[PDB]
Amino acid sequence: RTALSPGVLSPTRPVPNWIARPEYVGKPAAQEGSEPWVQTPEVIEKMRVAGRIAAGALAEAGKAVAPGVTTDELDRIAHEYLVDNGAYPSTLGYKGFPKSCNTSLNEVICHGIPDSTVITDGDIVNIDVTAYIGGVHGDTNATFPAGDVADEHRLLVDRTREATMRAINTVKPGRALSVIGRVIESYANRFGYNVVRDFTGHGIGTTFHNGLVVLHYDQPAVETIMQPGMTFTIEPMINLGALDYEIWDDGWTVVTKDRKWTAQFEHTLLVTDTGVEILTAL
Ligand code: MET
Ligand SMILES: [Cl-]
Ligand SMILES: [Co+2]
Ligand SMILES: [Co+2]
Ligand code: NA
Repeated sequence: RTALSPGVLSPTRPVPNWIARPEYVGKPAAQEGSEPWVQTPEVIEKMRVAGRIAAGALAEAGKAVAPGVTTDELDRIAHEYLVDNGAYPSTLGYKGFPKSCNTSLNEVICHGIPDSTVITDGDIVNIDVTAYIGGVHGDTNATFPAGDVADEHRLLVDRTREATMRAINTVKPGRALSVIGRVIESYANRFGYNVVRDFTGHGIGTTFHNGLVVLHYDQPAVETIMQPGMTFTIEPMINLGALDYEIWDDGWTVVTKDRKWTAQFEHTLLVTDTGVEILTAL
């Protein structure tokens, strides 16, 4: 299997005018990074809607992953599901991003752009979908096997899913946020994998990325304590090889320098009065 290189994009996909756009669409930048981390009950309930829709789009696009399918096609499918459900694809026009989801194959860590790239037998394909509806965002991602995937890569996918779920299970009010990355890194190390450091989870709500950072490695110097009504993502990227990476000239696609493959899963979470709720649930 060759290393990937950039392909070419299809034209911007339309969205019905009556689906509300985020404030940033049609601007070079968004207004974000200073929003309260704790959401109102109003916003939380709206985030359940957005999260369900994003989860559905993810699942629909996932079902389409097969050898010979292009990553643009996956984007068409995600896009159409969002629009059929009255949601806007948050990534479309975000910081100029040209598509409605991110599609990251093999050595791509994250933020791949859907394009002419053809899925080859044996690939692993992350699809990352964010829905904006009712003035709020819901963000989820999963890595899917395409055709006859090697056991090594099947296990990498399955263990990254399980790392993510284990971390989710530790979310609790009154507990340090740092527990999340402790758990992920412990589980990744169990199976000799390496957790990506420079890319993190994030607070999300009325804005796509607020100032809250969720580390996916063990960093106990973080003092933040989880509180009820906080909303954020857990989205670890887990590598078979070294952490070193490059960013392509598109400014988005992040790739391992050694070209070994890497998997990711993501949910949007709520800290409740006593525990957690996965908002991006089918
Ligand atoms: C083009 S922005 C993609 C952002 C991504 N969905 C995230 O989880 O942050
Ligand atoms: Cl890193
Ligand atoms: Co995402
Ligand atoms: Co995210
Ligand atoms: Na990857």
